[PDB]
Amino acid sequence: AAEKGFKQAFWQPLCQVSEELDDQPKGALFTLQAAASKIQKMRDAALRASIYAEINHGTNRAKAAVIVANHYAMKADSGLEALKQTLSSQEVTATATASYLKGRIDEYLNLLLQTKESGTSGCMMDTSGTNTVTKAGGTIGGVPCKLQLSPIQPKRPAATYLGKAGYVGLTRQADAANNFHAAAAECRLASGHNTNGLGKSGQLSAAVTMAAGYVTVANSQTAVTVQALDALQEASGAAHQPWIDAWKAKKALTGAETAEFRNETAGIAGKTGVTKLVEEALLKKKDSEASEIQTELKKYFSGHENEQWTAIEKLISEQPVAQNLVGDNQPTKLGELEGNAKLTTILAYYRMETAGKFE
Ligand SMILES: *[C@@H]1O[C@H](CO)[C@@H](O[C@@H]2O[C@H](CO)[C@@H](O[C@@H]3O[C@H](CO)[C@@H](O)[C@H](O[C@H]4O[C@H](CO)[C@@H](O)[C@H](O)[C@@H]4O)[C@@H]3O)[C@H](O)[C@H]2NC(C)=O)[C@H](O)[C@H]1NC(C)=O
Repeated sequence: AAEKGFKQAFWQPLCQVSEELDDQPKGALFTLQAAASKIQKMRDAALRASIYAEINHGTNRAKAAVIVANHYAMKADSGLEALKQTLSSQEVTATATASYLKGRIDEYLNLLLQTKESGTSGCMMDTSGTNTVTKAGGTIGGVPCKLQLSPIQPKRPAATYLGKAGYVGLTRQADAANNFHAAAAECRLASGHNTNGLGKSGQLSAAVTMAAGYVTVANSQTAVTVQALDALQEASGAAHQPWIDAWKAKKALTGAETAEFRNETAGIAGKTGVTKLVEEALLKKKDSEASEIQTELKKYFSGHENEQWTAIEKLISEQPVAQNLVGDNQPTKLGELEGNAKLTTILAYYRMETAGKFE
């Protein structure tokens, strides 16, 4: 009945959204760390190839490794630029819009939870509208509903309650007086009229919206109405705008999975940086033919397909460095070394050796 406390079918879908929004900061931290990690892996491969070239310098194998080193250093460069230009804003915006909306929802739900007079009369009722619910740890009436922002650990969340189309559980409600409102539980947050609702001497001067514009509390003796939020469209200045902002920011997320962060399986000529380097440093002519690039490449890779690129990478990975450059009993093959700073100083050692050979 109108002007009565809210049954579980009303507030459980809000709990579900709040719990899922709680994971958006975790996903943002995961993605920012994953981007940095992938950049670091690209840089390690660039450094191994560079070290191999110095060790084997002046050979066709070394020139192949220079091409490989250039490729992976450009991947690392481009991932850092994308982290600056795109990923940082995407992940901060998702974190902020999700956390802001969660705060709007949780403040409303916490008010419902506390506004009660007895075990059978209050604003937050169970599924049958018989008993007011209580919070026990991170649950309310048996529903996960912490009403707090959890400690932020990296995690990959699975979009369930907020997806590509909108908030799946926040559907059009045709019969709120019977499906949202209890039969007898009293709740002055259920209307703006003075007899049973928020008005004191008279009715409130207008309808009131709560939960960032989701629910509309009329100032007459009538049931609430809700915005359907499951088939959203991009808009500006809506009463429920924070729902749209979080949905839009979440839909834009790519993770650390755009092309800068992934390896390329194309033929060698099409791999990042390869054609420009062949043209500028080997052919020494701009606007070259494809046949010429492929012909140059066979000199150094014995072919021009991904298989010949992998073969050079295996030679790079198997190359040992000088024993004294690693700790006692530690591995010396480049493929068994990782960490940018560790490989950077090994490259510097071999560049000094290269200088001493020219001396
Ligand atoms: C894009 O692709 C490149 C090329 O594949 C890739 O660089 C490669 O990274 C792997 C590591 O993921 C290196 O593979 C090594 O292979 C040897 C021989 O089988 C293994 O022994 C290695 O494992 C030992 O060493 C690891 C440290 O590196 C330890 O963590 C591990 O426990 C083992 O003790 C390892 O599998 C390979 O050498 C490089 N290749 C080159 C040319 O550097 C790069 O990481 C990819 N980029 C992204 C973002 O994924």
